[PDB]
Formats: sequence, structure tokens, C-alpha cells
Amino acid sequence: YRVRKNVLHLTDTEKRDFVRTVLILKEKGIYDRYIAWHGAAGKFHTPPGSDRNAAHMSSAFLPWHREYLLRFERDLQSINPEVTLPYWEWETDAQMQDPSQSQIWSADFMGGNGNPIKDFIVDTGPFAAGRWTTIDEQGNPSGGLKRNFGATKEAPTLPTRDDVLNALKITQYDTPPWDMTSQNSFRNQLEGFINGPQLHNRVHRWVGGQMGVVPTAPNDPVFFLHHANVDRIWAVWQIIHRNQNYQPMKNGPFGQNFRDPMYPWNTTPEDVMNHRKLGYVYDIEL
Amino acid sequence: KYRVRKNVLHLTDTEKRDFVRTVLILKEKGIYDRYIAWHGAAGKFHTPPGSDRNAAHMSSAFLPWHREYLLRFERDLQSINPEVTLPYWEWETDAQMQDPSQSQIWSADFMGGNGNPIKDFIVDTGPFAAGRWTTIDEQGNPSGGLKRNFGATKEAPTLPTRDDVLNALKITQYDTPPWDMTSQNSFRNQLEGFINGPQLHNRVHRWVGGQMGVVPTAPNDPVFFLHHANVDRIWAVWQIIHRNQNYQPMKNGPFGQNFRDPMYPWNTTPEDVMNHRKLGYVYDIEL
Ligand SMILES: [Zn+2]
Ligand SMILES: [Zn+2]
Ligand SMILES: [Zn+2]
Ligand SMILES: [Zn+2]
Ligand SMILES: [Zn+2]
Ligand SMILES: [Zn+2]
Repeated sequence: YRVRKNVLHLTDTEKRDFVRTVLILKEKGIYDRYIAWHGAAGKFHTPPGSDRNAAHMSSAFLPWHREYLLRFERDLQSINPEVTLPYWEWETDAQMQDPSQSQIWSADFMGGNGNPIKDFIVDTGPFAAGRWTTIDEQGNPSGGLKRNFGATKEAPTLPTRDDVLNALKITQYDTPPWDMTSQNSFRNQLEGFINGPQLHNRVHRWVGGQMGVVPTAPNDPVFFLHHANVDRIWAVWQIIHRNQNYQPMKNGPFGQNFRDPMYPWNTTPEDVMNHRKLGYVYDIEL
Repeated sequence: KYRVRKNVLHLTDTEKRDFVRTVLILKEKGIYDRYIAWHGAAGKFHTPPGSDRNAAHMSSAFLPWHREYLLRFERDLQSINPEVTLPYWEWETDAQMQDPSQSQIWSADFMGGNGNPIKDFIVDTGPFAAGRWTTIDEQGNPSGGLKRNFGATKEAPTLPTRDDVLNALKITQYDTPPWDMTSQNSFRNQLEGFINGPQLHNRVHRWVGGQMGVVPTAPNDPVFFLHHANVDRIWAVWQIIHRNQNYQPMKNGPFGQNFRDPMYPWNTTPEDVMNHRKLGYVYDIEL
């Protein structure tokens, strides 16, 4: 099936085609759908007055994003059928002396860190301001992609391989009360609220700029590379604990159970439980 | 072309009780709120960004979008009770009344009455009265109870008429460029209510007041759906009268406004809902 590859193993040509396909999606008005859907789920609380939302801080975090990526990728392939979504393996970059030296940040791919004299506006790469129009929380143009690697003092480093390995050991998908306080929960740990920010959250913070905030995060195309890695880690977790399943199955908040629709779609967690049936694998499976 | 949408005033007592019962179950289950959020979400999705248009309002997709919105809503009613369809509030008939607050739509067995002035204009009668029903703000958080204040503004002290509707139906083009509020000689713009407005659809929102008066919160009032069934019926009428005209723009409009563009927040295109009969429903008038 479709193979999702480590960013570091992409050809320069596979690289160029992905960037180019993302630019075509932006130009068409399609990319903005993804920014919007994500901000909208972020405001949709399950139940209202609570601190879970459709896409974060609860059991749906993982399948929600798997669905998001699947949809994103099909759109990619409507433009170019040879393109799949790659993943950013940040736990290896965390190894590098200077993470900000990773080739993912090359001018030919995601482009670079922000310019501190311009308020951390990004001015190298295909998504530099003037080449890529971002949208503020309201749905209007915002003036340009920003990034500020490792500057947030609580998230100065990327997650390590050991962080990923320790998460892979948790036997449970998730526990009550199915939120950011869930303990011994693979979901809450991979998401990063288990004494973090760690893993998923930590990467967001580390990148800074739009990636640092929920409502604006997907303005940075690297959002999708980050999330493919989270999805990958979940896929590996499911392979290991083959007899473990999504929790909760029932009785949890509406929108959070195995067969509830995940706003803003009708897709349920159960629809996306098996990634191979969605048509794709990660190169490591292989 | 079998499921039948009936005029509110033509519903039996059984029908009214069962429609209200279904809406209350939708709410409890958590499904109704998906509808409030969708509408809000679309209100903020500008086509294109910066523009005055959005996915659901002030442009060509206004009609198809709310048609798709209602269809999804109906499907969910029917998953609670397959006998239940979405009725329409024929407001142009209520507009004749000396006091429209006395329509049966506003009865305690159906939509409940007007806001209570003594108490910040909160609805205190009907199944949707404060304490019986909880509203939700633009932010996605609990916002107290329902509010209405009929005709409390000078921009819209009255409900559109029969003549207003008739004027709209005469119009030849579904819509005209630039496919926004400034469109002229356009059925869509006129119906939505921006031509020498606020009139028709907009006017009605303003007439009711409370949450119905502002885009992001309007669907907290279940009357929002009765009103839009009426808007959709008028469109369905216009499509028959003008059997030689189609939707606009077919192409080269902003993305999300064209005939085969997906309508955020769904993948549904205007084309998908152009013929309401093929969607499995008619209005009691199309007999
Ligand atoms: Zn939480
Ligand atoms: Zn997110
Ligand atoms: Zn995220
Ligand atoms: Zn509007
Ligand atoms: Zn509306
Ligand atoms: Zn409306």
C-alpha cells in the first residue's frame, strides 16, 4: 500500500514534489480547509464547559488526527498520485548537536528558523512570508509564517528516542477520566500531558510561531510531518499490544467513544483503528 | 420525493409534540451542538480570506449550504423518530397579524413565546425556556438561556410579507457577480436579504432577536431550523418557476462558491443538493 517515508529518506525529487503539491493545495483554497477544521475542533468541547475538545485533551486526539492526515493525503494525491505524506522523525533530530541543523529545515524543504529581527518571521524556504500566506485565528491573512526553535524555556529540546520507547510500554490506550489528567495512558503520554510538555505537545512548543498554538498550528506545513510521526508511533503501539483496543468503548463523553462521530466529521475512531485498511503503511513496517 | 415537510400551522398536536421531543433528545445526546458549531465554523471561513464572503453566508453558497445543513439535521431527527420531518415557518403569513407573537408557532407546546422584558428578555415559556435548555456562546461554552425580543429594532420591526417573497421570485438570475452582498438582480442576494435590506432572511433573524439576531449564535434557537426550511421552500419554488435557470457561479467564483466546490465544513457540493426532490423530500405545496 501507500508508503509513508521518513523525511530523511526522501529523494530531492520526492521532496520537491511534496512541497509543490502543498503549494497547489494552498493556491486552490483547499489547504485553508485544514487550518479551519482544526481550529474548529479545538473550540468544540466534549462536553461543553469541560477541558476536552474534539481533537485534543482526550481519547479522540489520536484517531482525530489520523483522519485529518488521511483526508489531507487524499487531497495531496488528487493533485499528484505519486505523493504520500512523509513523517518527521524528531527523536532522531533530538540526537543532533544542533537540531536546528536538520535537513528538514533546508531551503529546499520546510525552510528555516525565524528571523529575530523581524519578529521571528521565516524568510528562507518555500513558505517564507511573501510566498505563503498564513491565516490568523479569525480566518483572515496574518502576515507570514513564524518559527523560533527551542526558545520556549519549558520546551528547549525535542523528545528523545527514550521518550518514545517509554511511551510504547504503556499497556493501555487511555484511562478515565479521559483527559489531560489521565494516568498510565498511552494516549495522554504520546499527546504529552503526562508531566510535560512532552512528546507531541513538546514538539509544538519547540517549533514556536504558529506551531506553538492550537488555533494556528497548521499554518505551518510541518504540522503534517509532525503528526504523521505521532500517527506512526501510535501505529507501532497497536502492532505491539495487538490485543489492546481503543478506550473508551462507551460511557465516555459523546464524541469520545469508539463509535461516536468525531466533530467536525461523521468519522468514528473505529473507522480509523486499522491504518492499513485506510490504504497506507510506514516504511518501518516495512 | 416522498418525505413531506409541512407548514407549522398544518401540524397535528402529535406532530408538534414529537418534533419538540426529538429536538430535546438531539440536544441531550450532544448532536444538536454539532449543528451550532458547524454554522459558527462556516461563518468564519472566508472565501477567500479577508473577503466579505464566507462558506455559508453573503454569497452564492448561502442557499445550498443551509439546504445541506437542514438535510443533515433532518436525517438526525429521523434516527430518533423516522416519522418526524422538518416543518417550515411560513413567516410571511404571520406578518399580516396585528400581533405576530400570537402565532401558534409561539405556543407553549411548540416553540415557546417571546422573551420576558422584565428579565433581560429571556424565554420563560415553552420546551426551550431557560432552565429547560442551555445555550452556547461563540466560544463553545455554556451561555445561559434562550432569548428573543420580537421586532425590538427599528431596522426590522416587522416580518417580511407575501409581497417581499413575490418580488424575490420574479428575479431571473440565481445570483450575479461579484457573488456577494453587492450582487444586483440576484435571487440569492434578495432572498438572503441584502438588497434594499435588511429584508426577507436577514430581516427575520433580526425580528426574532436574541441569539437568532447574530450569525454565530443563531442556531441555539430551534426556530432557526423552521425559518430556514421556509427559506429553502422559497428557493425550491424559484427553481420550479425558473425551470430554465441554474445555480451560479458555475466556475471562476471564489473557491467554495462554485457549482462543484466542496462547501466547508463538508465535502458536499452545491450540485449535490440542487434538486431537493432527489434528496428524498418535498414541501406540502409541491403536491
Ligand atoms: Zn483535558
Ligand atoms: Zn492539534
Ligand atoms: Zn498537534
Ligand atoms: Zn454572514
Ligand atoms: Zn446562517
Ligand atoms: Zn440564517
